[PDB]
Formats: sequence, structure tokens, C-alpha cells
Amino acid sequence: IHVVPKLPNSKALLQNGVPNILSSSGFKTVWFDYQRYLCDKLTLATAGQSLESYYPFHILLKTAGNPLQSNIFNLASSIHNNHLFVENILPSAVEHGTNSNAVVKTEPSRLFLSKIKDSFNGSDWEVVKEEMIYRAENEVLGQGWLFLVENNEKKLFILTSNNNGTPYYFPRNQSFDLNSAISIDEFATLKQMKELIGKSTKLNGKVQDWTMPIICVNLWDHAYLHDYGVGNRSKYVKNVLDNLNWSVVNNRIFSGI
Amino acid sequence: KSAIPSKIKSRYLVYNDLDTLERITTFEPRGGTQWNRLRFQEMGVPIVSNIGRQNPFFKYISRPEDESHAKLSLFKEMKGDTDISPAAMKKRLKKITA
Amino acid sequence: STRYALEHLKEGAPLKGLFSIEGLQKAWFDRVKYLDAKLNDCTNEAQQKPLETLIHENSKSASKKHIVNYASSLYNLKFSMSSLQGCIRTPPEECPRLGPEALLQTPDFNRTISNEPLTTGNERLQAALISSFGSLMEFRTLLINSNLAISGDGFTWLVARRQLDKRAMRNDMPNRDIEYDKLFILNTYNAGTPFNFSTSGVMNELNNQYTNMEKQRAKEAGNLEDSEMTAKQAKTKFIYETQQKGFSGKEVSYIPLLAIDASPKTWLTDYGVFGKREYLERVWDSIEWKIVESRLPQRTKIQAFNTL
Amino acid sequence: DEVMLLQQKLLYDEIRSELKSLSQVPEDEILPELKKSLEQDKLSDKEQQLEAELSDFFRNYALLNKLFDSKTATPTKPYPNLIPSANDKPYSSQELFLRQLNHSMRTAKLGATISKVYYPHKDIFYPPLPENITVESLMSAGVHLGQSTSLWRSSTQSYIYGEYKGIHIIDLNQTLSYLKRAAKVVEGVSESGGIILFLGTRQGQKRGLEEAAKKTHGYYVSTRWIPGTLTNSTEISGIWEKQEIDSNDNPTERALSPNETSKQVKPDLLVVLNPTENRNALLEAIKSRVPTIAIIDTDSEPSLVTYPIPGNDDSLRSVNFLLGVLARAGQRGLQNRLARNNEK
Amino acid sequence: IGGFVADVVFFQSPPSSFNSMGDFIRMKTFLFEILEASMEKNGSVSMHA
Amino acid sequence: EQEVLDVWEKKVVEETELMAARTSN
Amino acid sequence: QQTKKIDQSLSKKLPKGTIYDPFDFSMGRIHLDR
Ligand SMILES: [Mg+2]
Repeated sequence: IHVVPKLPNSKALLQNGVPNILSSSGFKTVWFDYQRYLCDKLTLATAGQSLESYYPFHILLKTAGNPLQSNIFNLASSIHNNHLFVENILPSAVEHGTNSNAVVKTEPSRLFLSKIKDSFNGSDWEVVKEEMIYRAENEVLGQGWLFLVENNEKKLFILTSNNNGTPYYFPRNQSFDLNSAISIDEFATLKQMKELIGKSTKLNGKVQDWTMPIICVNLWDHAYLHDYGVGNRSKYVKNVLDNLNWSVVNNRIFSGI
Repeated sequence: KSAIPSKIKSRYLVYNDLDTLERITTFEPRGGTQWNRLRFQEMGVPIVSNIGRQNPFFKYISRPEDESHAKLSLFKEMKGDTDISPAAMKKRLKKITA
Repeated sequence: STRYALEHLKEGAPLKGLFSIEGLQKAWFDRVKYLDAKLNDCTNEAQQKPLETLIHENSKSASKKHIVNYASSLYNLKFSMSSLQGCIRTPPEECPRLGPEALLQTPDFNRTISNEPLTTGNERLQAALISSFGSLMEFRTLLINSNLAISGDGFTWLVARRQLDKRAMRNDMPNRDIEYDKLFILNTYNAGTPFNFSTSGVMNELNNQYTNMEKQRAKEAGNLEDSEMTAKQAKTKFIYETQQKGFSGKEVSYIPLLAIDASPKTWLTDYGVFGKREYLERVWDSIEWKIVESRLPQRTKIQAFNTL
Repeated sequence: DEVMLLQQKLLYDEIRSELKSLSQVPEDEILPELKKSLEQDKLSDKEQQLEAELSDFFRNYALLNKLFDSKTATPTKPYPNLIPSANDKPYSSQELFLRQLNHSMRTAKLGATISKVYYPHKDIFYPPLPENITVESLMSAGVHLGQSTSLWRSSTQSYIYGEYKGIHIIDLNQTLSYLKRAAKVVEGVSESGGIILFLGTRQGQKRGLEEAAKKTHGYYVSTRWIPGTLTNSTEISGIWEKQEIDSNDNPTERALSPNETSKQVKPDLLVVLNPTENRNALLEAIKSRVPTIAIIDTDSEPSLVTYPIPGNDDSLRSVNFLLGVLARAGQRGLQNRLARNNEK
Repeated sequence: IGGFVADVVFFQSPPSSFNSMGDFIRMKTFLFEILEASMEKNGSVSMHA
Repeated sequence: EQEVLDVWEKKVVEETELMAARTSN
Repeated sequence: QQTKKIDQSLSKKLPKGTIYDPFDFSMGRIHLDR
């Protein structure tokens, strides 16, 4: 059985919702409704199979190669990405208890700022934010996810996923939409991706990758339609970008000690 | 009932008896019909119901329209025990006769 | 929005058992307003042209792809919402919201049927449907299953195959233009267009240009072609063409006849998430078959009703 | 500083290259030229003090260096040997592995949490307490399956609930009762401070035997039962060594007499997970008066063992389940004894 | 074809690869287009390629 | 199938050599 | 090329419609069915 994890301050999030980002009803829809739907779907899909004993992340990693296991792959990816998103937008990572943790707001770390500096030609974090929203609104034509990710080259970069993609595994990034017209350079990118796949030396048809997610934002209408409405996803993304759990973001960042 | 030996490195098998007089489990470290079915699904050519109408997976109200030489079908049903003509079908025929 | 209005729907009104006032607004009117705004914001000075003509004339170009995006989305929503008329069931605003038990609930498409065209008197459409999908139960189950399966914003269409006659694209041939062969069901995602005659071969042409440019690079670098360079590319090209080899003459095109929307924006407002099945069922009950029977083109009389 | 740390990790090797150089050339062509310059370099400048200091330096460093010395902390930082890479250059494989561990411990678990799923290691490490075992749990473990009808030992007719799929089905109710009694007796010996020996030779049982033995401070055998272990202890095991321990089960580091260490040391409770293949041990235990416990299948004599536990013995899950229950009973007993002698 | 033996038709000419490879033709892989798939009373699946 | 058919190939060539040799005798 | 004709003693003729597995092509199948 895959059950929805217990978020901290669940009573607060249920009574009033996450501040400045989502309403009580909207957060209900995005988590207490959609996550339950997704988890029950996954349980019914993987019941009576070896995959029932693995967490969604390992499920998506295992099922990435297999074509036919696209339902379980998509379900696991959506569950994991949704939890990542909600975790990074949590107001308080740890319950206040008898301590006044709310007295201080979270801020990005100097290591994160330096990482941005090197990664984006020494551009400001706000510049990267505006470029991120522009890319998100220009690329994802429908449902999808937005990621700021870190590769093995120690440099952050932006990744846009359509429907239910995974930053971790690159052939399933779902970055490109082939429904509409496509460009020569993009076709070449797909071709070199195919060649890199062909280079694989295992029957499983797997290629190593280490693209880890530092920041995740859900673009599914289940999150924004109720409050912001049609066509305002840009404002929704802007708001979530400005309001984040930088403790979680920094913890995701790799320290090296 | 038994613990399969160690050298079986495959996660699939088939079997008939849990235990036997020889203190072994009659099994075979096999199972590939799953792969045949998955390959067929990949081919993705649906099966057409030639001659036979009224796809079985669906309920219909056409059965009431049952007018086709029912005597032959009834003869078939009576002769259920098709194994031994002088004994099996004979005793089934005797039951039907009674 | 005036150029894309419809008699059935009105402003500040709910649909019969399908959409509330707010549901209809946020589903149709907000979407059409936003699409019109952005489409006119983009370079579409030839607005007087029909949407279908715009899509056909402008395509196969990343530089002019957002125009196709928005126009195709608008046309898709238009066609998908056109067929709806309303149903007998209770309005959603009064109908209780569904919960997790909806998933466990078992469908009854295998044992029931409703809203048959024969009731409205479209025996032509009924005969076509039976000859194509076997039975109305087959057809209904296929439609609902496919639409519930599609997750991202998309549509499910009842398409009719039209086999282009051997010609050099000579127009104005009345009484023989719109002739279909068989009925099929198709899925489209985001901005997909169910016509296929302005769509087939895009990747093949991209691959051809790519291999040609790679050949130029090899020649200018003084390289020699390899076994894979001469065999793998040839095999890929051959399979591509054979797969998109419907017929010798301009292949085969598809005439739309019906479309159903799967975008969550259409049904999450008044059905939550668990109610996608219920929304699809009510959509089925809310099809006016007169529109689809009107859109159904003639059958291929040539050789078929000729039987000679 | 950090520049000295990042100076390519191998610098000033030209000095080594030079000291390698000038050696291949013969001496006759170099040394005369260098030695014919001392007459010039002597000059007249004062040198006494400087040369005395230099000589003292040579004596102290070159001639007084200690090649071998002498007559004859907290590992706060992990991966001390680990070294960092350059900021501009990509991650190292080790750095990737550590980042992987960080992700696994923090973000990988995200998603959903699993429930009502079986994990084999939990049978060994988190066994239930005897009073909480259920017939459902035993059936899930598979204790109910027995040998085929064709191998049935009629002496076990009282433990059969029936036959299904061509094999006998043990009565889990009787299994549960006998298991409760066995758990109580093992716990009793645990408080008494006796010696509990768990014996299982079938493949894969070593993990369970070792865990049980360690958590009840007992002993285990998994390779083979040397015949005469108890009936011929003087010969089989006299060479090995014993300990003297206090009531708290702590070594006291007291020298032992040769005779004291050469006396026999006999188990107080013998649990056998494979009685069928371990007949010799049961006979030695009976003839040496050692109470024994066993898991009895439908083809094993129940009379050889004082406290039988009717159940399957050919499956690791069942044997692990039962052995873990017994081990936790022994553990609670040991805990009670430790508490009592720690605080009266 | 994918675990199933299928009845294969030829496009009016057997390839010269058949004459070249003889009885060892199983070594090489070819491309097939599945016209139809049907059933038989014995439970067998008869597919045409 | 390929990893089986290569072994089958080698086996068939060796055995056909053997049987041609025996037939020649 | 090389020898081009072989007998039926060691070449499995799969019936039409029958489901098969890769192992069927091995030399082992011939030994098993004999
Ligand atoms: Mg046994």
C-alpha cells in the first residue's frame, strides 16, 4: 500500500492553506485530493507485483526503460515530483512545538548564490527567476513540471518537463513536445540522445545520469486553476518562486563535507 | 512449502506439486509466456472475430434469437462423456433415458 | 469571442446537467477569451482567414509554431464542445462530490448502452458505427477508456478515413470529394491536429536533411561512410516511409466527426479529480447525434457500392 | 593555503629530475673542474662560525636522524582520505557517490510510504512478542504447510488439521500453543542464566541463528554438529577456552585454571531447527539430560524432543519467524535479569 | 514474429538472400507487416504477415 | 535468439563435419 | 559461401500458430524431444 505521507502542520494547511501561494481549498485539491488519487492509482497498478515493495522514486528508475510500464512510470514520477514540490513550498519544515521557529524567514545560501553566479554568466538570482518563468510559460504548452537541476558538471540549469517527466533520467525528461513543428537543432538533440542510448552496454538499455533536482515547481492545473485561474499560471509560478523553503533547497544542495 | 535451491537465479518459475515422495518440488525455473504476451501487445494488432460474431467479452440480447438446428447441439450435450462409447456415453445415455 | 460563439452556450448560464454557471464560464469562455487574446497578440494579421485554412497554410516551422499552437487549441476546443447539448441528470452544483471510492467503482460499459443515434433516427450513422467498431458497446467503451486514459491535455476524435484519388491535386470536383472508407478513433495531445495530410513525414524530412548535412560534413572533413552510415539510416528511412505508406496517392487523410475534451481545466471545476469518469459519462449522454450525422461524409461509392 | 593544496598535487618535481640527472655522467669529467675552484673560493672572509653551524646542522639532521623510533583519537570527520576536486572540473566518482548517499537519505524517500508489505529482514530484526502472535501471522509465515502425504509419519497424527494440494496442513492453533510454551521455557532459562544453543544446519539459517544467539547471549551452530560434542566434550572441545562472567554478563578478565578450563561445559537448552537431519544431537542431548526444543514437521518424531513446536521446517520464513519469537522471549528474559541485578 | 509463428506471404518475389543463405536463413532478421490476427477453436492464434 | 543461434550455428557446422566424415567411411 | 544443404535430423520445424521461446532454437530442444 502506498499511503500519502503526513505533512507537518497538516491542521494549519487544512484550515487556511499555505500562505501567499495557495488557498485552503486549492492546497486541499493539490495534495489531500490529487496525491491520494495518485497513490491509490499506483497501488492498484503495482499490486501483486515486485514493484509494490519499492518507493516511487525507485519504481520510476526501474520502470524507465520498459516501454509498456508507462502507467506505473508516470504515476511514480508524478507522486515523487508532487511531494518534492509540496515539500519545497512548506512554510515550516519542522513543527514549531514549544519553539518560535516562525520568527525568522528562510533565505538562500551564499553557496547557492555562487552556484547561480557561475551557472548563469554571473547573472542575478532575480534575473534567473524571470528567465525561468519566461521559459516555463513559453515551453510547457499544457501540463508539466519545472525544475532547476544540478548535473555532474557542478553547474545548475533549467529543465522543463511535459506532463510527467523526470529530471533524474534524461531520456524520460519529456522536455520536447513533438506534437507541433520542430526545429533542426532540436531534431539533432534527439538524434544525439538516441546515439547515446545506443552506446549502452546492457540488455536493460540504460544510460547513466546524475541530474538531481534542487528546485521543483508543479505546472499542473490541479495546483493553479482554482485560485489563479486560466492563463495566470505565469503569476502562480512567480509567486511560488518568490515564496519557497530555502532550508529544503539548501539541504538539497551538495555541501561536500 | 520448500526453499528453492540457490543456483536458481531467475525470479520466475512454474510448478506442479508442493512436495513429492522424492522430497523435491517439481518445478522449472522458467516462464516466458509473459514475454510472449507483452511482445504481442507491442505488436498491437487487435484480434478480429472472424466468422464468430458478438465478441464474447460483451453481453448481448441476441441469444433469444436461437433458431439453429438445436437438435444437434442437444445431441452433443447428451454425449458429454465422449471418452468410452460402450461404457461412458452408454451410461450418460442411460441417465438421459431415465 | 464573437467569431467563435455558439447558439447552445450562453453567458452566465449553466448547461443541462453538465456544467454550472462557474463551470461553463471557466471551461469555455475564459479559455476562448485567453486564446483569442494571445492568438491576436501573435503575428496573425490574416485573421479574416478561417482557422482550418490558417492551420493548413502555416505549419512545419518552429519560427511560426505558436500561431499553430493557439489556433489548433482553439479549433480543438470549438469542435469538442460543439457536439454537447445537455443531459437529464442532476446539475453538478446540486450533485454531491465524489471521493476515492470512484476509482474502485466498476464501470458498466460492458453491460449497458445509452443515447443511441437510432433513437434520433440516424440509421446511416448507426450502420457505419456497427460496420466499423462492431457494436455501440465496443464504440462507447473504446471512447471512454481512451479519453480517461489520456492524462495530459488532449482530445479523442471519431475520424473518418478519406482515400485521396490519384490526381495532381485538381480541386472543384463536386459530388465525389468527401468520400470515406472506414471509421476510426484517434487521440491528440496538446495541439495535435487529426488530419495527417499536413503532418505525415515531418520526421522523415528532418532525418533526410540531417543525413544530407552530415554527409556534407563528412565530405568536407575527408571522412568515409561506414556500414551503419549506409545501412542503419536506410533501414530507418524505409521503416518510416512504410509506416507512413497508407496509399500511393497523397496517402490518406482524416475527416473529424466528433471530439471529446480531456483537459483537466474542463472538468476539475465541477467534478474534482475523481469525477473524470462521471464527466465522460455525462458527455456521452450529452451528444446531439444530428451534428455528427451531418458531418459524416458520403461513403466511397466508387468500386464499393459499385461492387464491380 | 588552498593554493598550496591545489598546486596540481605534484609540483617541484624538476628537483627530483635534476638529482636523477648529473649521476649518469662520469666523475672524471666533472669533479676535477669543481674541485679546482676551492682555492679561489676560499678567499679570506670569516667562516668559522658559519661552518661550525653548518657542521652542527649536518650532524643533527643527516647523521642523527632516527630511522626507527622508540625502544620497541575520535574519527570526527568522515572520508578523511577523501579529497576534493577542483571547482571548475566535474564531480569525482566518490563525490557522486556521496551526493547519492545524501539524496538517498533525504529526498529519495519522498513520495508515498509503504504499508501492509512484507520485508524479510524484519522477521529477524523485529520479531513479535510471543503473546501477540496470531494464527494469521503464522499462516502468513507458512508454518502450516507440511510434507506430502506419501511421507507422512503416523506418530504426528494429532498435529494434522487435514490434507490439501497433496500435503498435510498442521494445526496452527496447536502450533501457537506449543510455541507459547517453548517461548516461556526459553525465557525461563534466560533469567536462570543458563546456556542456550541454537542449532540449524540447513542453508540460509546462519543469519537467524547468529542474531538470536547474540541477542540472547547464547551460542549457535550452523556448519555441522560434531558427534560427541556433549557425550565427548573433553576431546571434542577441551582445547577451546572459556570465560568467567559476572551476573551482568560482563567479562571479568580472571585467569582460569587448566583443569577449570578443561572441564565440560554443557548447554542448558538446545533448540534445533532441523531435527530430522540432526538426530545425533537430539540423542546426545537426551543421554546427557539437556532439555530441547524443535520444530516438528509431519515426518519427524515428536517424542525425541521435550518441547515440540509443530510447524514447517523447509522454509526460511517459517523457521525465521519461530526462531525470532524464541529469541525475543530470551531477550526479554535477559533484560529482566539485567534490570534486577543492576537495581535490586 | 515476437514469439508466434506466422504465415508469411511474399511480395511476388523471394529475396535472393534466401537462395544465398539456404537452410541457414534463420540466422538473419527480416521485417514483416502483420496483415491480420485471428483465432482458432483449438485456442491457437493464426497471424498473417 | 541471436545469442542462441550463434551457438546453434557452431554446433551444426561441427556436427555436419562429423557426419560427412562418417558417411565418407 | 560454404556447405548449403542439411538434413532434417537437427533442424526444428516450428508448426504454424504455435507459440515458441528462444530456447527452442538451441541444440538442447532437439535432444529433449528425441
Ligand atoms: Mg521437512
